[PDB]
Amino acid sequence: ALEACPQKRGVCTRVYTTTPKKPNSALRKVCRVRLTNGFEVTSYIGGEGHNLQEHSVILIRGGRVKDLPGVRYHTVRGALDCSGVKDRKQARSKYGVKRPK
Amino acid sequence: MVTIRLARHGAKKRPFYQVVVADSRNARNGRFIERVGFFNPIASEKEEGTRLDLDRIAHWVGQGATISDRVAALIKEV
Amino acid sequence: RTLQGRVVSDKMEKSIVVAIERFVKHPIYGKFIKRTTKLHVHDENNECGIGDVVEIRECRPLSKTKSWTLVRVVEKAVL
Amino acid sequence: KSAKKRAIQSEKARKHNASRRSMMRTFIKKVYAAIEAGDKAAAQKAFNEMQPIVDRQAAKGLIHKNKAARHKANLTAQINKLA
RNA sequence: UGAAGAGUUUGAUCAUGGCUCAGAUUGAACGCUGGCGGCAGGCCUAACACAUGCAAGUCGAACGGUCCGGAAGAAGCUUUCUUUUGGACAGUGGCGGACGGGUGAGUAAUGUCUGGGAAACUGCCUGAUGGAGGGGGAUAACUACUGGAAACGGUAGCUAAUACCGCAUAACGUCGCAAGACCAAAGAGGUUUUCUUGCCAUCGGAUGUGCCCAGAUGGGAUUAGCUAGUAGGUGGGGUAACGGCUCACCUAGGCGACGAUCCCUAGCUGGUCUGAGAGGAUGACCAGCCACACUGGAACUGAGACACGGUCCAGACUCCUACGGGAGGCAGCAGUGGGGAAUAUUGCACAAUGGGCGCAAGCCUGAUGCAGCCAUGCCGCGUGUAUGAAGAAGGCCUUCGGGUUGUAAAGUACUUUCGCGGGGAGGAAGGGAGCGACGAGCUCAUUGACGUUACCCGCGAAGUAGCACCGGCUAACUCCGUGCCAGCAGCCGCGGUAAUACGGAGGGUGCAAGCGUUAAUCGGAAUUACUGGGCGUAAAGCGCACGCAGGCGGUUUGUUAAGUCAGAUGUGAAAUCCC
Repeated sequence: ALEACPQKRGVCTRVYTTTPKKPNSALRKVCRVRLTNGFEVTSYIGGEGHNLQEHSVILIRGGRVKDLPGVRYHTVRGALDCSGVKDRKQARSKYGVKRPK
Repeated sequence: MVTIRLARHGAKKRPFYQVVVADSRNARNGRFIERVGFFNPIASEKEEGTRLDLDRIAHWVGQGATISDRVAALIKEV
Repeated sequence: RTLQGRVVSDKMEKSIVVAIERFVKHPIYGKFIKRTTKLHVHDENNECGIGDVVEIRECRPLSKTKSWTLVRVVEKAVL
Repeated sequence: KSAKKRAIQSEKARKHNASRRSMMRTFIKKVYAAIEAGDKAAAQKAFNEMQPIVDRQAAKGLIHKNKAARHKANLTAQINKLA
């Protein structure tokens, strides 16, 4: 976070997929982000589906992914272009998903 | 200019003025030179409304200490 | 103020430098520490010489560096 | 009021004290010059025209106390010498 | 009256070691979840750029006109016009803007902190002494004319003061020698021969400051020799004053491992938080000090600003413009836009308290006193409180026996919200008027919230509710689906047909809008350990000799007694820490 700030914005450079380590196997969704801090780190994309393109621009939280060595940050869904998960009945507090009527 | 006015301890539902001799420059509730008594507008806390302590102020009076209009009234009441 | 020191130099005229030393405890450890200071005392009579442990008292600043003057000589010599 | 009035006076004010000190350094040098030459009479007489003028400047905010007494002491100290 | 940590390196154990977890705080926020009420609080990100309004005036007991208002005249009425008078705007004249308010960039330095010293100053105010005689001179307003689009400016004429200047008296003060000479000063107003306001000179007081000194004040030497006015002397210049502060001459020193110089960072402090203490971190609200207002530099006038609404010069920007030339700069209040995860009414008002000016009347005062928006926090009520059937439904859990939610899951009443009506606080009384010399003092009246909130009284409807989590640490369970499949995970791990850690459902725990979560600060770590530690094998003794500084060092006596110790006194910044 550099300035030790809770959150930091950044423009995505590429929204590619990565595979877990030895004990796991899947297609975890990540994306390189150029935070305003001047650093280009990779953040994980929580949820079963996102809508992040090339000019996504999403706020970074900060969390290490035991599966993906390097991804020490998590994306905050529900802020900016990062649309919250759809039909999220459970984790709405996270991923940012308004309670259906 | 050394003046003798009232120092408002003023608090939500607690009006108490402290007739003190201090410099005119200093704030109303700043560092004072020496207290000579007190004043209770409502006189509810204690029966003794005010305690001028004549002899005390009698010293500053003439030393160059001037008393305000309001305080003068309380002081005159002795 | 009276200070005691040594005459480590008598090169200048009417001006002698006295090396005063003191012992103070460390603000943290507390152990005694040695600290000295050079003071240019006045000596119009050029009486005091090198090796003389004289007394120093505060007087009218004869100059910018000299604000002290010779009072009395404790001993005779100890280079 | 007119913030300019206080501006013009201050400027013209310096113009005054400027001429006053002029007479000072003009006659003070004259006295010293006379003393240096040896002329006693003409000198002292010229000294009695510098003492007042410098004292009069003290009456106002021209030379003030201190600096005024200084010049008087120095002048009289430079005349009793070369004389 | 003061001290209980845990998880993770092994197949297992001990030792070492780093990381990590719950605590308090922060001028916040995003994600999803909303009722109310008191109190408190709000751009911690771009000193980024800013629309609009506001942020200092006040005096006619200084002087001529205009505007507004009243009264009395010449007149039969009207027009017109005359005199007197109140307020004030324009001008002239006096005082004030360097107080208050905002911000923290810059800054390591007696800048600040603590105690002293003196080569000093101090408007208004207070005490004491003395005095105020005669005279002369100048510039506006106004009047006339001309130039310009405007700002604004040029010329000619008249004129006054508590505006300037020359001479006396000297209480005194200053200067040489030693124990002599020189140098001051404006009235006005009235209940006017009596006071009031003010002035000139001197001493002192009060208060506020300039300057100097001892000690203390972050990180790095992969920053070490550095320095020419640079160190000292004489004389001079300069200033309110000491000082190479500045100049000439002479001398040639001065400083450094008790680390100068250089570089980096940060307003500082009191304090705040934490801790048994020591100590660590921080210093945001409030109080003191310092520094800074378009960027940079400088000077003047003054008691004091080298001075936001003062001035001069350099640079950039925005706006106006018949482009000739001008007007500004909210890191002042509110507010806008941008940025950002993000932080509000371009609201109301002066009576109170306090401040500036005035004799007073009185005027000014978004300083401030309140309201509004946002649960951001805290206090008495988030998803309810109390009441309630051996309990026939529904939601939840289940060993399918049962159990649980038990206003019913219906209702009803509620703490009593909300809402409506009335009264309406100060937790402060004057201004004014009457008595008194509109002085002291006494008496009386008006004005209530801030150009109506709080609280009290009356009336009165029940009047939303959701999120996180349930393998262990973490308090809280199984069935079904899927099946190393999909997925969970801070660490140890779990899932290959019984998975409480995957998705769903019933049930349960937490929060009771907080609780979780994210970020930031402190200790536990006796893992720098002064109190609390180690170096044969775990990280760790220099290969040896010798030797400088330094540290330490036998015994006896005397003086000094600087260190050390003791009594008294001054300061102990204030605030706080502690009680």
